[PDB]
Amino acid sequence: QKEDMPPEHVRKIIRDHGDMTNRKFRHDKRVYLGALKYMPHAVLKLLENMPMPWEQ
Amino acid sequence: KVKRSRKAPPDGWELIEPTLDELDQKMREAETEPHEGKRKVESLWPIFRIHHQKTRYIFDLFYKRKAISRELYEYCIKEGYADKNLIAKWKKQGYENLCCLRCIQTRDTNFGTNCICRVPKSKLEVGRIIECTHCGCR
Amino acid sequence: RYHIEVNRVPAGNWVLIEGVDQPIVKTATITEPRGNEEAQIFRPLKFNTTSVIKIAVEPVNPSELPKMLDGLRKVNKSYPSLTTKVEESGEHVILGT
Amino acid sequence: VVDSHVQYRLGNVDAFQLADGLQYIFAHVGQLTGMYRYKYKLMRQIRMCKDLKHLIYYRFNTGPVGKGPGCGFWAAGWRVWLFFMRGITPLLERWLGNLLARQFEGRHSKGV
Amino acid sequence: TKKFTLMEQTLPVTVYEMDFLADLMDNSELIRNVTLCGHLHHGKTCFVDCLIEQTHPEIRKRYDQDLCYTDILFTEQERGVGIKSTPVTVVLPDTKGKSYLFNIMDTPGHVNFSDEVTAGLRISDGVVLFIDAAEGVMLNTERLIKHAVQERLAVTVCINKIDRLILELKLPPTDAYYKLRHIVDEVNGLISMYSTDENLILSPLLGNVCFSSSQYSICFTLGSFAKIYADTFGDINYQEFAK
Amino acid sequence: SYQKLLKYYVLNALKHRPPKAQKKRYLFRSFKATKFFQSTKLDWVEVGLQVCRQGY
Amino acid sequence: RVALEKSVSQKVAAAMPVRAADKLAPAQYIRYTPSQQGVAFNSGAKQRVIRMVEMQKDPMEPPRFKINKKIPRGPPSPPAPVMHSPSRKMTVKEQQE
Amino acid sequence: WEDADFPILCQTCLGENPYIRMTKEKYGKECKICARPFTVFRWCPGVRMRFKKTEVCQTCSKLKNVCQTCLLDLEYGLPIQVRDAGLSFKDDMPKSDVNKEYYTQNMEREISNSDGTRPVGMLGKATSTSDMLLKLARTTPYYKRNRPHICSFWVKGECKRGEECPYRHEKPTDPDDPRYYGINDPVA
Amino acid sequence: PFDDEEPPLDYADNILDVEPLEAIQLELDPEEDAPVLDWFYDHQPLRDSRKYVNGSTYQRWQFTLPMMSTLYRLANQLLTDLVDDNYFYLFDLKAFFTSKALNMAIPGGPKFEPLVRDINLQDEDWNEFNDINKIIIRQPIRTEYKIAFPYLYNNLPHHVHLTWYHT
Amino acid sequence: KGEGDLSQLSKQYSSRDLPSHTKIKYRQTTQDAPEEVRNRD
Amino acid sequence: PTYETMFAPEFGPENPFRTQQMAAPRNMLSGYAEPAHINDFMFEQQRRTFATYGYALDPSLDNHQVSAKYIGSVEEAEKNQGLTVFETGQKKTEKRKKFKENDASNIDGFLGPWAKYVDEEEQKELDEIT
RNA sequence: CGCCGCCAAGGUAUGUAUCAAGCUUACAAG
RNA sequence: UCUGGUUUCUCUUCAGAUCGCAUAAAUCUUUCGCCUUUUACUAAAGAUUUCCGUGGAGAGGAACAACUCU
Ligand SMILES: O=P(O)(O)O[C@H]1[C@@H](OP(=O)(O)O)[C@@H](OP(=O)(O)O)[C@@H](OP(=O)(O)O)[C@@H](OP(=O)(O)O)[C@H]1OP(=O)(O)O
Ligand SMILES: Nc1nc2c(ncn2[C@@H]2O[C@H](COP(=O)(O)OP(=O)(O)OP(=O)(O)O)[C@@H](O)[C@H]2O)c(=O)[nH]1
Ligand SMILES: [Mg+2]
Ligand SMILES: [Zn+2]
Ligand SMILES: [Zn+2]
Ligand SMILES: [Zn+2]
Ligand SMILES: [Zn+2]
Ligand SMILES: [Zn+2]
Ligand SMILES: [Zn+2]
Repeated sequence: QKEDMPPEHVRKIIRDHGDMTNRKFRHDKRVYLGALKYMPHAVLKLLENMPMPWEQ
Repeated sequence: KVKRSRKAPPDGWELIEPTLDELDQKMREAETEPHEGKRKVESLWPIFRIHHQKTRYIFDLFYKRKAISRELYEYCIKEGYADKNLIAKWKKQGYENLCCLRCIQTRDTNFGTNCICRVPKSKLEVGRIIECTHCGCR
Repeated sequence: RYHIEVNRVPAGNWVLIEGVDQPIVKTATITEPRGNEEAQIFRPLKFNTTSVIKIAVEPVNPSELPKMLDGLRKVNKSYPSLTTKVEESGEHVILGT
Repeated sequence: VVDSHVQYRLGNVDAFQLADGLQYIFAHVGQLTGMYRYKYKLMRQIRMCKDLKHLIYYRFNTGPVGKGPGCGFWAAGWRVWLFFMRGITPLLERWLGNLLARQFEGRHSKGV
Repeated sequence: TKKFTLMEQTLPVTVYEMDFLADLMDNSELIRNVTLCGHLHHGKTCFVDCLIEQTHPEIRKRYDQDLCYTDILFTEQERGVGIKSTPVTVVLPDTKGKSYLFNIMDTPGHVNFSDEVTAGLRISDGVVLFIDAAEGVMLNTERLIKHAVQERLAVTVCINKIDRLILELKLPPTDAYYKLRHIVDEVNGLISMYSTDENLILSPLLGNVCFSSSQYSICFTLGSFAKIYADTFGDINYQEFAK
Repeated sequence: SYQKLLKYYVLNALKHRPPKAQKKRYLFRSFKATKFFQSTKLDWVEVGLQVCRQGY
Repeated sequence: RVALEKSVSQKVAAAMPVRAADKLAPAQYIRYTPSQQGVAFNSGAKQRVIRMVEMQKDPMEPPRFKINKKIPRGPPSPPAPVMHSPSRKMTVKEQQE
Repeated sequence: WEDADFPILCQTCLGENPYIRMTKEKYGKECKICARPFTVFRWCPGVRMRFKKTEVCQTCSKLKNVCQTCLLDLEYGLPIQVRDAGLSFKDDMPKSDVNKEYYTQNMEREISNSDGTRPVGMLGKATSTSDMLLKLARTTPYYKRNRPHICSFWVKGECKRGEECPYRHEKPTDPDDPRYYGINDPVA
Repeated sequence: PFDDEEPPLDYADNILDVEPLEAIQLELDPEEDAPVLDWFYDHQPLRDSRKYVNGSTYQRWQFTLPMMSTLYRLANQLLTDLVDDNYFYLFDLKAFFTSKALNMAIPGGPKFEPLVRDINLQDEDWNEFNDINKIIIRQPIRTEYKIAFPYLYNNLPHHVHLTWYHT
Repeated sequence: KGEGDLSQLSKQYSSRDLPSHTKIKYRQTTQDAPEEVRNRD
Repeated sequence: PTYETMFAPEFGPENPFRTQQMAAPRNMLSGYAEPAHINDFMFEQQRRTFATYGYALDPSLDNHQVSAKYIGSVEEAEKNQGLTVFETGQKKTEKRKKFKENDASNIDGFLGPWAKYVDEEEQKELDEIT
C-alpha cells in the first residue's frame, strides 16, 4: 500500500540538488556515488521504453 | 499546456479551467522558487499542499457539490488534475481532512507506524506545535 | 509406441516373437520341431521394384571389419529390400532402391 | 537518444526526421560514441547493426524511393543495443561495485 | 545410451484389460486385418492417430506440431517420411457398436519404401488406400493398387484431405463433387486395367470408399452419415437412404 | 550482410540451452518496499533528461 | 555438517549477499532489569521493557568504513610445554665432521 | 568489526520512561576513540529531549566499566579519572593510532570473549570501594543531560521556526568552562 | 544535437508546456479499417476493455477475426508470402547445422569455422585401393547433395543434424 | 564478530568468485559409488 | 521441576565484600537482559499514556512478587482516575480553536491542515560572547 | 562464393620538510 | 427452491516446456587467429553461471462486487 505521488516532486528534488556544488546537500552526495552501481540498470530500463514513432 | 488525451474535453470544463489554470500557475511558482533559507524539507511541503488543494477542489466539486458530472470528473483524474488514490482515502471513514499519502505509508516510517500528523490533536499532549516532516502540518 | 504382454496367441492375428530370429534374414514361417507335417516354406515376397543403385562400402579402420559386418547383417535383417554382397576384390557392397 | 527526443519535443525537428535520427544513432554507434574502445567484444554488435542496416536500407530503396536519408525504421538496431545492456547490466554493475568499494574502503595490498 | 522412442504405462483405453480379452478370444478370429498403404503425404499415419485418440482418452493433440507418434523412429521424426511401420492393435465399434478388432499396419508411402508395404501385403488382406482429394492419384498410389490386385487383396480406398480440397483450394460444392467423382472414376478405371475381378468396382454406394480429413478427424461415409441423420430428428431407416 | 545475419541466427538457435535459472527476485519490488524509494508516473523525456542529469 | 552449513550459508549471505533478501521482522521486545541503580532512578523502573527495531539500509550507499587497517599479528596461543627426549650432544669430533 | 545485542547505558541516558522504543544499525558509526564500527542504537529518552544515540563500542565500554553514550561510570555515574584516582590505579591504554592502540584493543577484546559480564581488570578493585566515592555518587540524576543542545538562529535571533524549533533557546553558553582519561575541565 | 557546456535542458521551464508536433500516424479510413480504428494508435491499445485483453497487467489478448484480418492487411510490406516451409529446403536450421558440422556451405548461407573434425588421414594403399580415377563420374557431387542427406554422399559425418523432407 | 575481508568487511565481488558449478555430482550407481564398495572383494 | 528447589534461599552472610552493583544479577554488564513477547498494542498504549501524562502501570515479574501500582508522578493518575489517551474524556477543557478555510477555492487563502494558528537586551550578551 | 576497421600501461623519475579546499562528525560535555 | 467471482497489488515454493516462436554478457578448460608482454581481442568445441523476462502456486486485501457463471 504505497503508491504514486505528484510528478512535481522529482522535479523539485533534482532542481534543488542541481549539480551538488552547494554545501547544504553534502550529506547526500555520498549516496549519489552509491547509485552509480545501479546506473546501467537505470539506462536499460530507460531504453526499453522508448516511445514508438506512432506516439507523442 | 499538455493535455495528452486529444479529447476536446466535455462540459463544463470551461468553468473549472480558469481555476485550474490559477492552481497550475501557483504550482509552477511553488515549484520554481529557490531553496535558500527554506531548510531541507520545508522547501517541498508546498507542492504537497497545492497538490492537496487541487485534488480537494475536484473532490468537493464532484462528490459534495454534484456540479461536475461523472465523465468530466473521470477526465480530470485521467489527465492529471487529481489523484485517483487520495480520493480513495478521502472516501474512507475516519480520515478525509488528510494531508497526503505519505502519512499513511506505514513503512516510510522506520517504526512501522503512521505519522503524527495523523493523530487526533485533542488526545495528544496539549502544547506541542509539531509539523509533520513529510507532508507539512496538522 | 507401447507394448502389452500376451500369454498366448490364437490364429488369425499377428504378433511379434521374442527371440527366434537369430537364424533368419528375411521372411519365413515357423512350426513345431516334432518331425511334423513339413510345411513346404512360404515363398519370399516380390518387391515389385528392382534395387538397382549400388554403393560400395568399406570400414575406415581395416582392423575391426567383423563389427561392421555384424552391423551390416542387422541392416540386412531390418531392411527387407536391401541386397548386400561381397565379391572377389574384397569390397563389400549394398544395393538398394 | 534523449537529446533526439528532446529536440523533437522542443518542436524544432519533426517525427519522420526524429525516426531517421535515432535510426542513425542506433546504426552508427562506434562512429559517434567510441564505446568499442573500452570493451571490444561489443564491436560485433556494432557490426551487427551495420549489417542489418543494409537489410532495411535496401528495401526502403526498393522502387521509386531514392538513395538518400530517411530510413526511420529503428526497431532492429534498438533491439540489439538493448540486448547488449541485457548482459552488460550485471558485468559493469559488478565493475562499479569493485570501483566504489576501492574508492570508499581502499584497496587491499596483500590480501587476496 | 540412446533410445528409440520408448513408451510405457500401457495407457488406459476403454476395455482392453482381461475383462475384454476373454471375449477377444473368439474375436481373435474375426479381426479383419488391414495394411493401409496410400501415397507419401496422404495423412494415413495421422489417420491412425485420429483413431487412437478415438480409443485413448489421453492425448497431447496438435496445437503446434502434429501427433505423428506412429512415426516413432528418430530417423523419421526429423525427416517426416516414414521409414518403418509400427502396426497397431485396437478395437473399433461400428454403427451397431459392440466391437471388431482391426489389427492395422500403416506403411511408409514413399516410393523407395515400396519394400515395407509389400511386407504388409503378404501378411494381411486389407489394402485401404489413401488419396489426397486436393492432389489426386500419383506414382505410389497407382503402383500400389497394381501391386495389391497383383496379390488380389481387397482394394478399398479412404480418400483423404477434403478440408485441403475446400478450405484451401476453396471449391464450390458441385465442383468438389466433380473432383471426387473424377477421382473415384479414375481409381475404378485404374483397377479395371487388370480385369480378373471385372465385377469389383468401388463407389460410395457400395460402402467401398469413405471420405475423411485426418487434420480434423472426420469419418464421412454415407452409410455412417445417415446414422447422424438418424439419431437426431430423422427416423430415416438408413442403408437404403444411404445407398 | 544477409549471410552474416544468418550466421548469428544459427549461432543463437544452436546454442539454446534451456533456462535452468532457479529463483526469481525482482530488485524493484525489492527497492520500492524501502522507505527511500518513491514511485511516480512521469513523462518520458523528463525521465530521460532525469537520468542523464543524474549520470553526469 | 549443519554447523559448517550455517557457517557457509551466513558466509555466502555475506560474501555474495547482493540479491534481494528481506530485512527482518524486529518486533521482538527485550526486557532487562536495570540491575545497577534502581531506587528512585525513573521512580518505579523495576524492569523497563524496550522495543528494538532494526533500521533500514538503503541499497544506494557505498561501503562506509575504511577496511584498510593492518596491525601486526598479536600474541598467539601461549606455548604448550615441549617434552622431547633428553637432548644429546654428539662430540667435538663429529660436530667437527 | 563488531556486532552487539543490547547496549551498556547508565540509567540517566535511558530517560524517565520504562517503555522506550529504540532502533539499531548493523555497522553504524565508528567508535570515537578507536574508529571501530559498532552498532549504533538510538532512542527517545523523554518528550523534551534529544535522541543521544551511542558513542563508543561495547569493547571500549567493557574496558573501563563505562556507559555507552555519556561516558560515565556504570557503577556510580561519575567521570573516568574520578574513579581511577579514587581507586588509585589507571588501567593504562595508549594514545596514538596504532602505536600500541588497536593492537591492545584487539588483544583485550580477544581475552574478553569468554566472560562478557564484568570489566577486564577493574573487577578486583571495584569491590574495595564505597568509602571515598560513595560520598559523591549522585542518585536521582538530573536529566539536563538529555535536553537538546542549543540551536543557532536563536543565538543570532534569526530562528524562523518560532516555537517548533526543537532544540532550545535562551540558553547562551559561557566560553569559560564547558577526553577519556585526562585531562577533563569540570573534573578538576 | 546539443553543444557541450550546456546543461541538459531542465524539463520544467523548457518543454513542459510545449505541445508536441505530430506523430507519424498513417491515416486509417473507415469502412475497411473499421474494427481497429478507435484504438490503433494508443499506448497500450486495448488496456481497459475486458472483452479483448486480460486487464491492466496487459498479459493476455483475445481478438476477433475481422479485427485481426484488418491487422493482417495493414501488416504487409514486411510479412512474407510463403505459405509453407517448402521455400526453406536447404535453408532450414537443420540444413545449416549440417553445413556447420560438415565444413561446407550452401551458397547464400552462413560460413562457419571448422570444428574438432579438422584433419583426416588415410594411408596411400587404402585410399588408393578405394578411390582412383576409376569411378563412373557422370555429374559432380555438389555440396547441396551432401547437405541434403549427409550419409551416402559423405563418409565420416558426425555432430550432424538431419533436415526435413517436403511439407 | 568481525571476520576477515571475505565475510562482511568488503564489497569487492571479484570475478572467479561467482556461483559456478554450484551443484555437486554424486557418483551414481553404475560407477564405484561407496555402497558398491562396502562389500566388493 | 519443583517449587521448593528454586525457591530455597541461600545460606550465608550474603557476601557484603562486593559493591551493590557487582553483587546484583546480570548477563550483559548492565542488568539481566532477556527476551519478551508483549502485545504490541498495550505496550504502545501504556507507553503513550506515560509519555503524555507522566504515569503508567509498572512492568514486572518478581519485584515484590505482587506489584499492581502506578509509577512516574503518582497523584495525576488519580486526578484523572486512570483514563487513557484513546478515550473520549469526561470533559473538553482547554481546547484551542483553529480558524479553517477548507474550500480549495481561494488562492493563498486555503489553509487546510496547514493552518498556522490564531496566535500568529540579550543580544548585547550574545554579541559579547561571540 | 568478397578477411579486414584498436584502447590502456610500457618515459620524461620519487623522496622529504612547511602552507589552504577537498572530504569527515556535526557528536560525548556542570 | 438452494448452490454464488473476474481484475489489480505484495509473499510462497515448484519450474522441465520453443520456461523466451528472440537471445545478451561473464568465468573456467582446451584448440584456433592475430600477437611482444598484459588487459581490450579472434571464432569453434565442451561445462558452467550471472542477467533481461516468463509458467503453476499457497496467503492477504482492495478494486461494482453483487452482476450472476454455477
Ligand atoms: O555508412 P555510411 O557511409 O554513412 O553510408 C551508409 C552505408 O554505408 P556502408 O554501406 O559502408 O555501411 C551505405 O552507403 P555506401 O556503402 O554506398 O557508402 C548505404 O547504402 P547506399 O549507399 O546504397 O544507400 C547508405 O548510403 P546512402 O547515403 O546512399 O543511403 C548509408 O547512408 P547513411 O549513412 O545515411 O545510413
Ligand atoms: N489439410 C490436411 N492435412 C493433413 C491431413 N492429414 C494429414 N495432413 C498433413 O499431412 C502431413 C503429412 O502427412 P502425415 O501426417 O505424415 O501422414 P502420412 O500420409 O502417413 O505420411 P507418411 O507417414 O510419410 O506416409 C502432416 O504434416 C499433416 O499436417 C488432413 O486431413 N488434411
Ligand atoms: Mg614487464
Ligand atoms: Zn494530514
Ligand atoms: Zn500529507
Ligand atoms: Zn505527518
Ligand atoms: Zn571503541
Ligand atoms: Zn550514559
Ligand atoms: Zn531556534
